Amino acid sequence: AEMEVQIVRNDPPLRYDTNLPVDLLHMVYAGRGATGSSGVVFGTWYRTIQDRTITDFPLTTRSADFRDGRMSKTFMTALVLSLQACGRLYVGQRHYSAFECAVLCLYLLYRNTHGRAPVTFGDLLGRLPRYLACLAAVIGTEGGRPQYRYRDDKLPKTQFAAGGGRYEHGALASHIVIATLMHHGVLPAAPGDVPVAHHDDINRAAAAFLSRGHNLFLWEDQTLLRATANTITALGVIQRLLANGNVYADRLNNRLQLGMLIPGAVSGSDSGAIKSGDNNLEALCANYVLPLYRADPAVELTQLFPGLAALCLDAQAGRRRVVDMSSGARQAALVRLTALELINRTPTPVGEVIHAHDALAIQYEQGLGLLAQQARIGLGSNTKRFSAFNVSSDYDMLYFLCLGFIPQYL
Repeated sequence: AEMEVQIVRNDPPLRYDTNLPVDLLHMVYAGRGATGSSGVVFGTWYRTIQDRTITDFPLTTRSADFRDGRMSKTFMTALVLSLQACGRLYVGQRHYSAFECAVLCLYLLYRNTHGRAPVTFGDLLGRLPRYLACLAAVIGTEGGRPQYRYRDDKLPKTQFAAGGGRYEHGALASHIVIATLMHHGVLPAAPGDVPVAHHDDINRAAAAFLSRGHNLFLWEDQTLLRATANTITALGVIQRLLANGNVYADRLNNRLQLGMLIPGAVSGSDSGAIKSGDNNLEALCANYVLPLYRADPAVELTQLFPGLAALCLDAQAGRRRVVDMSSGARQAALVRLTALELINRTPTPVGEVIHAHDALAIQYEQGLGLLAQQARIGLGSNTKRFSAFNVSSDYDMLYFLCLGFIPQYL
């Protein structure tokens, strides 16, 4: 059972074994331009992370090949796995993913505000764009400062998860997404703070669309609620980044050239207008997100879109010696988890790994909030920004989001 997905309408589907970016890396490094007077590069951002990884965790040199100042395949593999791990929930017994919860919440919000009726979870995934547009309209772009952040003063400092299923009272309540879901009857009122659930529409929808016979009371599993609000926030950002994208622009303006990367393995269709709506997103949901979800219903947003994680991390600043504002220092969390991934490939206390993973999840969340707050995060208004990630076209953006990088033979 091989996986097959389609990232962009004009391109051929992509068939592979288990993890798309990892498999693609195997292909680009087994190819021509990956040796001799030619090498595989991924952009300045990735160069900075690799340099920083070598400097701060020298032992990684014993697990990867950094000769000729080239970009290491083992390094990029560990890095993509870390990006994919950003939004993963390892600790905690649960029967639903943050992604499934996010889909059910968006569905309910749409039903409660806006509104052929969806019958399966699959139906819901297909209609994600309209739910996302609804969320966007409901939130608004006025009032000034939609707050996509929690009350950090009320949340743990070095752990992501809520110890016993609950964070300090009011820790989550103020995030715009959560306040919106409560305002519109999707999420019940928060538990009180003073010494089965027929009124929980989310649990009900979960029962109906997934029928797993397990209760889903988000206020009782607040780690999952926090992850759910983050996933919703991330989907809104993806929708924004892909809005009105022209994936048919001049092919020669794409940093990504599948033809050069995998030599050989490679109109009149009223696809739509150039100033597309959420058409590309619509297609992604149907031909990328859905097939991946069915193959693995526990999958989370960052696993689907490691590129989104990278953009989010790049947006945050990190957590008489030195005031380091360098990209490398800002990504210290990413670097550490990546280095740990690398070094273990050669038995790091699971607790140390959990600590490193939690610190990254925390910075991802912080960066995601900053990105969600920005008025203009589109490719146009951030050309140099995306350039550091080897993205220059809307075509590139789509692949970047799913892969976590854009390879090019240099």
